[PDB]
Amino acid sequence: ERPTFYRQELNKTIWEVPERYQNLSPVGSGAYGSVCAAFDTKTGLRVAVKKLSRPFQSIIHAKRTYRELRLLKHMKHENVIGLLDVFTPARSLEEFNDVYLVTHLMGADLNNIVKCQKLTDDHVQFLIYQILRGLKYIHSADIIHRDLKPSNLAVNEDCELKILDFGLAVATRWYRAPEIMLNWMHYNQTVDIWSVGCIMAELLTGRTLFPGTDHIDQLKLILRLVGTPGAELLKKISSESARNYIQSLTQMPKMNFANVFIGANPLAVDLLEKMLVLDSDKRITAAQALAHAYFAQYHDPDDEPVADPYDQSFESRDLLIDEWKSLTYDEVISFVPPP
Ligand SMILES: Cc1ccc(-n2nc(C(C)(C)C)cc2NC(=O)Nc2cccc(Nc3ccnc4ccc(N)cc34)c2)cc1
Ligand SMILES: CCCCCCCCO[C@@H]1O[C@H](CO)[C@@H](O)[C@H](O)[C@H]1O
Ligand SMILES: CCCCCCCCO[C@@H]1O[C@H](CO)[C@@H](O)[C@H](O)[C@H]1O
Repeated sequence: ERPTFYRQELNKTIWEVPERYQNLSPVGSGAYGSVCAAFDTKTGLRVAVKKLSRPFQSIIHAKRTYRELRLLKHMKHENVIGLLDVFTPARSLEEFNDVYLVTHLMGADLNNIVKCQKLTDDHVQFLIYQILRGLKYIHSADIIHRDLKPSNLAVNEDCELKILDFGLAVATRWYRAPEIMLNWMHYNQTVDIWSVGCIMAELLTGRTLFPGTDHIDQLKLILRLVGTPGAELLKKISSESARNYIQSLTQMPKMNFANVFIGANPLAVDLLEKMLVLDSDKRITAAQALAHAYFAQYHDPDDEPVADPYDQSFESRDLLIDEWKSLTYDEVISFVPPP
């Protein structure tokens, strides 16, 4: 059963992997892990192999390692990264200290595409349809991505898109919902839709919607488009500290998106309006967006599946590193590759 491994140092790092993975070359690195591209001799596909750094060196790292394995083991959707393989050199729980994660290699990402060419509307539809299809699925398992941005969207020569998390340690803040920027301590799925909002806009116009140089600037850039909060929303913020200091900022009206996104498809503009509402309660959800008329060429409610129940209870446990490691060991041990 157990495969035979080989060994090589790549950059500063030891990479011990089953023979089937060949032609290893580094594609990026940092505090959360390193990745190599590689050829999977078993399938004939290019794959990405992620070695987690110091997976069990702290509690937080331990919980992070478990979190990522569990999440990735559960994801089974065309528009979301999937696990091809997870493996460890270790022969048992006691030797156990290294975790490798394997997925399809992604060609490249959506950020490249944006710069190197401008985009047709049919293309924009295709790209955004796929992101929301993926997000419907992720949101159905009560997972929030939280860091949707063009560099976490991998797209192939065929325009097939997968959502992932390229991060291994073009500001994230450019796509971040106004409430995250405010350290609102209980934010929800709609943060994701804000981000899709920022991406679509960018895909249509060619440039960053809100290219803020810091958190304060970011809110200024936003409020110039969506306008200062109104009373029905100020009523939702019962902090007197807040309300009175926002009202002391010179008012800013809501722009009409129709006068902003010039020469774009009316339907794109309407959808955007539904996504970039300041009040997260009023934003369109992923499920609802897939049905909007902008995606009539693509929509099919019989092919927009939801995720199987996903047990998240571990998130609210406070455990020992060896326990998180043991649990991660079980999940390695029980992995069944997809056909
Ligand atoms: C602590 C933690 C928890 C979860 C994650 N997530 N979350 C997700 C969602 C399902 C929510 C999109 C995905 C991840 N992790 C994830 O994508 N990990 C991962 C695993 C293996 C390889 C890669 N990176 C690459 C994948 C594909 N092609 C690449 C090409 C070049 C390159 N440098 C990296 C990759 C990312 C990441 C970290
Ligand atoms: C170009 C390099 C050729 C490498 C081919 C890798 C084939 C690995 O061989 C495989 O793995 C296991 C041991 O690793 C064996 O038990 C199996 O026979 C086989 O499934
Ligand atoms: C700088 C002015 C503040 C603009 C921030 C917009 C407020 C975000 O919107 C808020 O998101 C909260 C988080 O879940 C929800 O509890 C509220 O229902 C929603 O109104």
